[PDB]
Amino acid sequence: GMNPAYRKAMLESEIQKLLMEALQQLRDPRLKKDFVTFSRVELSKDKRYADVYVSFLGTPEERKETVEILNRAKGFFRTFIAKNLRLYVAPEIRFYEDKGIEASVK
Repeated sequence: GMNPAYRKAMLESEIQKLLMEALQQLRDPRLKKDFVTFSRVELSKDKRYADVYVSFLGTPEERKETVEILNRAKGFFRTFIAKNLRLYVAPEIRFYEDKGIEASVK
């Protein structure tokens, strides 16, 4: 096309589908998967962290609840990526309720 690549967004798009297949196989206590997606994914400088933007299709009050269910499910997600991604350990999959907002990291 007309724009840069740098092996960033392509890799994040590879991780994007992985997390969705994992979600379809998560089963969960009560996550209405029909009312969510994982759209934006952005990995860190040294790819040691992986920021996953979760867009719930409920109210914002409900949307918050889903993030703790996701953060419980972290190990199930991250182990699946360690099947596919040839590296020793995998990034910290930090789930967020779709918050691209420049100020913080923590």
